[PDB]
Amino acid sequence: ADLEDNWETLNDNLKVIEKADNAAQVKDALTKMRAAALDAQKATPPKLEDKSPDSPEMKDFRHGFDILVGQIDDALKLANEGKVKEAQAAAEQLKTTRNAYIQKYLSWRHLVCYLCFYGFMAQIRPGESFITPYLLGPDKNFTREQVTNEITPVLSYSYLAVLVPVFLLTDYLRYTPVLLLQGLSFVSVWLLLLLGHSVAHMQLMELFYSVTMAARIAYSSYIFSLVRPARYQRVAGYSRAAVLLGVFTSSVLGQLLVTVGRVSFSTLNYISLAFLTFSVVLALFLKRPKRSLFFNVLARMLRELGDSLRRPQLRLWSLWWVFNSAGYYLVVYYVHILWNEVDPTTNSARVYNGAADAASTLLGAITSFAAGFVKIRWARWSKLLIAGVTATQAGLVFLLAHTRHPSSIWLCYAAFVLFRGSYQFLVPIATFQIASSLSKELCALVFGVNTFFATIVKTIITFIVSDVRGLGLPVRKQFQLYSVYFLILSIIYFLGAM
Amino acid sequence: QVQLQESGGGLVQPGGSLRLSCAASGRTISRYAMSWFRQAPGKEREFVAVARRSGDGAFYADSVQGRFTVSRDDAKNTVYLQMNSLKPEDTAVYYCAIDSDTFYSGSYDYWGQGTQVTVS
Amino acid sequence: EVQLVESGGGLVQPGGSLRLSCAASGFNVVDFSLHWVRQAPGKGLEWVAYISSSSGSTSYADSVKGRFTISADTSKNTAYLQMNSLRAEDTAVYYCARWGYWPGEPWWKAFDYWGQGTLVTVSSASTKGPSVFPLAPSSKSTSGGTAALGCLVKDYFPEPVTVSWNSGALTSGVHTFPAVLQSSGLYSLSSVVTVPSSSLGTQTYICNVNHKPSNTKVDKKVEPK
Amino acid sequence: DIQMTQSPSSLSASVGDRVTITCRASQSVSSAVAWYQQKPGKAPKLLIYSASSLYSGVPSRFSGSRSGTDFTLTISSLQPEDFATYYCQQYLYYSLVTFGQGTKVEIKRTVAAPSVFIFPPSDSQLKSGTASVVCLLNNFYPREAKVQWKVDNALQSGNSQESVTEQDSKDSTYSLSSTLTLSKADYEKHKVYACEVTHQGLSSPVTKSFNR
Ligand SMILES: CN1c2c(O)nc(N)nc2NC[C@@H]1CNc1ccc(C(=O)N[C@@H](CCC(=O)O)C(=O)O)cc1
Repeated sequence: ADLEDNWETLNDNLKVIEKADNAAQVKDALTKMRAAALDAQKATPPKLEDKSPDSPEMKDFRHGFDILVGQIDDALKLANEGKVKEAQAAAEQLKTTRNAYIQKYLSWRHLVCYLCFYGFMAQIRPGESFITPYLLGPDKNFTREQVTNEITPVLSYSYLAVLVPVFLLTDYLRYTPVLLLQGLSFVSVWLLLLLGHSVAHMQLMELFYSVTMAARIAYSSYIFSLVRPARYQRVAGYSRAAVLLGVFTSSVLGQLLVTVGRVSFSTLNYISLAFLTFSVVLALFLKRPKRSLFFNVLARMLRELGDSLRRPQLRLWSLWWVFNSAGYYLVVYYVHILWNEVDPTTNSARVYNGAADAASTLLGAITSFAAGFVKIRWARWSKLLIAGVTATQAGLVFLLAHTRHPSSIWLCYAAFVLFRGSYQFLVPIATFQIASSLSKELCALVFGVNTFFATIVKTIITFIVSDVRGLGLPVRKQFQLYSVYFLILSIIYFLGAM
Repeated sequence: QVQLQESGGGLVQPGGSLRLSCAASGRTISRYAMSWFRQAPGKEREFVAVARRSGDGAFYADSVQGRFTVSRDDAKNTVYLQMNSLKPEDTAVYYCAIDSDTFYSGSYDYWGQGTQVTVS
Repeated sequence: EVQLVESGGGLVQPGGSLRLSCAASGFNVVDFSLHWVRQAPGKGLEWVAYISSSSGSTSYADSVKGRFTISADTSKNTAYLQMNSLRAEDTAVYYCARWGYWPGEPWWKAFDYWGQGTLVTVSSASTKGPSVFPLAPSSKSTSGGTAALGCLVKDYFPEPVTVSWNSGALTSGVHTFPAVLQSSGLYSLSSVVTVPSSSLGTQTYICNVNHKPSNTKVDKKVEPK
Repeated sequence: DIQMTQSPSSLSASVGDRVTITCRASQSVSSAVAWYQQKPGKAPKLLIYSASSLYSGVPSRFSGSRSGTDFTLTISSLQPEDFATYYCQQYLYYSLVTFGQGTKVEIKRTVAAPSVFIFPPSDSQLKSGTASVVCLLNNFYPREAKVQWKVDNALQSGNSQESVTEQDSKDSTYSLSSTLTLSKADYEKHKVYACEVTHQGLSSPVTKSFNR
């Protein structure tokens, strides 16, 4: 409420004055305008903070606010004399001063629209779900074993390898060069996907892709650091909606290019790289904040962390988040290989993986809109809902496991959409029940450490199940083992629910 | 239906110190004003001190000015009486009263019981 | 040096008319604005009206709207506040203070150069002399300490009356109370001295009052009954 | 229009004491409020302007602060010249000038018992038609007392008329003189004529009476 909220209530009072008639009672409106104008004259602007005071570039700011308050005087002088038609004159004078004097030293006036446009456009990667048909076609000719047991476990290890140090370098660099490195990493991933002939090329591609997969939390913290806490709720809601709309638009564009447009995979990846270049340009046109999470006190945070470790609900939902997130990430990693294994058809028109991705994103958004409306306390439906939904997920993984019929790929897609709708109903519930306990720095720390535990568990299960130096199990037996693993998890939470 | 429960007092050393207390139950203190009385044998019902509000000060008598100290704890409904430099000319039974006016005019309805204070 | 001065404030009738004057010696009335500040007797300060000689911005308070008028002349270097149809609430003290224009430091400086302040009053009662009554000391009971002794002047108009004891001799213990407004429209006032008990009936105390508008000088003697 | 409240309306402090005079605003008025000092009878003087600055001419023992819509005056050392009434003057526009309420600071002094002195009506008041009985309170502190006229042991509201005085310069004490203005019904009404006044220095209400 230093300077920007005064301008916000000034714009709100302008909206009160403009579109409303009966200017005999806009005297209160004009005097609130005058109070917000006089309160925002010496309120230490951030652009003026880098400049020294008593400077000739500072006298323009004070002179502009002086002539603005003088125009408020000239408006209220005629507003008190019974003339009700001078409110439009006050609005035109405020428009001229907005064009001339105030906004030159203020910030950008379309930051919400620009952040929503970046969240809509940087998530458009129209060759996302078509990486696995591109790796198993006549263009590159990689087998199922080379993409199953040699490429994607290196993704599983690399997401552990770049989780902690990239985030530790991210929290210090104020989140804009991290997004620049993310855009360069998307450029590197799609160039190694294009210019790649061996297994090591796609291995390095997944190594660069792990950073882009890990920069989500970085982008959310960038939203938190750019936007004031009195503004963060609505802006974060529109930014999350813009990211979800961008992902859905990306999958719909992939279906319209592959199925409807009949675009070949090379031209598809070329247009994907074009949209990545637009994303790199939009990352170049960003605005860097000044504050960060843990680099712009600590004993109080450690005390409030130690005063919540004895909570059984926090540890219970944290361990369930770790196990369910590890299992979900393994299923999402291997489900495209499962889809190309069940239906090994070479026709690109019959490949409907992007349609399953779009339906999964849509049903996840529907179940996430209906997850914040779950105002159920922890006294009655804590463990039973967990056991039932994980039993449903175990049944869906079992249905995906023994699917061997060629024409049952639609049933396989519907089972995956039901699996995504069962998982994405759980994320806002756990996020609400855990995030509303401590401070926001402690919230980010606890969710980051829980993500690190989930990554450890995913790395261990990847080392056990799908490693060539350990057991070396075939992929159908691997999905059967995942089904047995979810069944054991369902039995454990069913015995613990009582 | 309220009452004024007090404590403190007793045979203290001449020239020493003492902490009086006067709690009240049934109605809060922070919107009222409490006083302090003194009844020596031979005279009756002298004045000691008064506490007006939370943001105001205390007001003393002629012979106890600058010697006593009136604290006030409205969160516990117990107004203390810090007391120093006990002379043997104050050997009396200290009282405690409550005012029944927000304008502190001095409407004294409920009284205390007494506290035996003897110096040497 | 610059200053302000007020004139034109005396006694009027309810429903009559009265004009004020605020001669601004020194500074001009076009570089700074002029104002009017009311103070009721016993109450606090309050605002009435103003005028700006630059453009004309005569805006009034809620209690004086549609009843008073204001005028400022830039040649005579003064300000006028013409009033008509006055009521009993207007019995107060009127001030006239400087307050500058926007922008700059002279706006943020508040009412800094005030005036002497004029006194207006609204009453229907005519000017009459006070009826001086003595007050007996009544030393028949509760004697030994001190004994009070006073006078009681009432039913007089206007305000200023001076009560002197022994023509200014006895001054230790004189408590001349302020003139309280009687509900019948006149004024009343009490004065009292502190006479020692050893010289109650011995020394003779006189009670000298002086009413300046209505020419009377009543000197009464007080005695126990 | 807008209001400007001012809470500590009756302060008392000795020479060399720190006082705080708060002033809460109604709307979100910016850093533009003033502080005055009016002696009884004289003109107000500007003391603080723009809620933090000191006016050119007054000594440096005055200051101010700003906490949102809560403005507070502070005094470091209380001069005996500084015993007056302090006003809270907010200024935002020419025609929105509303004041405060006024805080009358007093000299801190010990509580004394009021010398309750009653006066019978004189022999000249009964020949005029207006009987006036008065009760004198003298040499007490502070001002807040409450005299109650008892006719047939009951309250008589509407017929009393109080008049407190200013502050004495010798011992900083006060005086009060209630005046029960009545008609010639002093005879045919009840023969009891007593005023019951209460005070913090008085345990029992000292009631002085006269008859016949
Ligand atoms: C294309 N496919 C793939 C593949 O087939 N083979 C390899 N080696 N690597 C990859 N990597 C990418 C992809 C499968 N991997 C992932 C990894 C993570 C996600 C993911 O974060 N989905 C989110 C999207 C929602 C959101 O964050 O907004 C979800 O909640 O469902 C989605 C897919």
